[PDB]
Amino acid sequence: MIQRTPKIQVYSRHPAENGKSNFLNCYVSGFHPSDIEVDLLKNGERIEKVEHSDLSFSKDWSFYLLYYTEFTPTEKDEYACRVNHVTLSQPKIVKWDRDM
Amino acid sequence: SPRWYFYYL
Amino acid sequence: GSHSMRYFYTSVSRPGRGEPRFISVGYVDDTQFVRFDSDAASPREEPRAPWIEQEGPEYWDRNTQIYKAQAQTDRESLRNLRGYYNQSEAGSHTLQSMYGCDVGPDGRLLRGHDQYAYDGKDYIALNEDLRSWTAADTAAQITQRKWEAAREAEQRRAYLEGECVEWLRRYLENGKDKLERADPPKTHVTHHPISDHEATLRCWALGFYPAEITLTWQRDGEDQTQDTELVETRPAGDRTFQKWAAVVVPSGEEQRYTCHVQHEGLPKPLTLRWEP
Ligand SMILES: [Cl-]
Ligand SMILES: [Cl-]
Ligand SMILES: [Cl-]
Repeated sequence: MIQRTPKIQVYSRHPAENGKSNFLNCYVSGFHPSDIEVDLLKNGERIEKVEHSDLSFSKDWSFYLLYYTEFTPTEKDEYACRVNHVTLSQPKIVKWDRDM
Repeated sequence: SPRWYFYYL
Repeated sequence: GSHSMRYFYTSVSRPGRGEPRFISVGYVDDTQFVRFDSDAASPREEPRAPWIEQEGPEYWDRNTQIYKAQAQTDRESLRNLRGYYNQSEAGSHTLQSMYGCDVGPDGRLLRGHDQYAYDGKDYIALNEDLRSWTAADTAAQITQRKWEAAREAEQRRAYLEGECVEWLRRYLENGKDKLERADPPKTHVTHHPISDHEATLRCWALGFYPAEITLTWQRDGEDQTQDTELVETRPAGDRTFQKWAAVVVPSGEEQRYTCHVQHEGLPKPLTLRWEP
């Protein structure tokens, strides 16, 4: 059977201006099967209350989802996104670069 | 709106 | 221009752990407007876009009973494929279904879709003439004859040629320009020195809808691909999209590089040149 590795991406909704309110995003895609564990983390710790889109798929049947949360960027807080899947040895984390 | 006629694969 | 209505069905069988889960999701172009989730308590069809909320109570009740029927239909479809392929209770399998109609500025259908996929691989799909099927292996050929057995693509073409395009038209005129008009990207270029030798230029496109965009980097007005680093188009979260393209350039030669943005919401393609 076909099994596919996810594609993680952390970003903000609007351009990151410190103190002003925004939304953190983690868009995961290109994977198979549907089961996926995706936590957004602040300073290594999981952000609870995290929403997500309704599971959907692309024309190669790859699944895709957008886990997100209201947040506020600071000059020292370090945000990230941890993702697990059966194609993954262990959780994969991607650090939020505000410029990417 | 979604289709309403069903079949089995 | 071109518009499309698409429904995305995912059914995944859970052995021992309850009975399979069903998700529906509905798209006009690439705005999601409805959803259904069998894993819920009081599982309804729910609105996911403001221009669909005006539908009457009978719209929502009717569709809820469709998804409830559809879920049960895929359960036994999951079993039939298990038998075609001689698989086991040891196995979480997946049925993916996608159908929809693509219309031009006419109101005329250009391409209808009705395709399935078992366990990630393509199982069966309906040919563009809407009369034929194309089977991927010997299993799907039994489905292909099952599906000329009750003369089925007749009812499926009739939906694709018929009410599918009208439903698209109804949702287009109800969603007005917030759904028919294309929102153009807000584009700018950022400059990050990476060293003494070098620096990056990043062409940002933000706020655009629909998601189909093209971002190109040129040098001296001619093409340049072997330093481009593109990111996959990502949802902004507010029904708009985002993308960027990047190039590493010798420090002092930045002005020789132009970024080129194609998007339907633009009257003419953009070219951006970072100026010190
Ligand atoms: Cl869930
Ligand atoms: Cl809204
Ligand atoms: Cl907002």
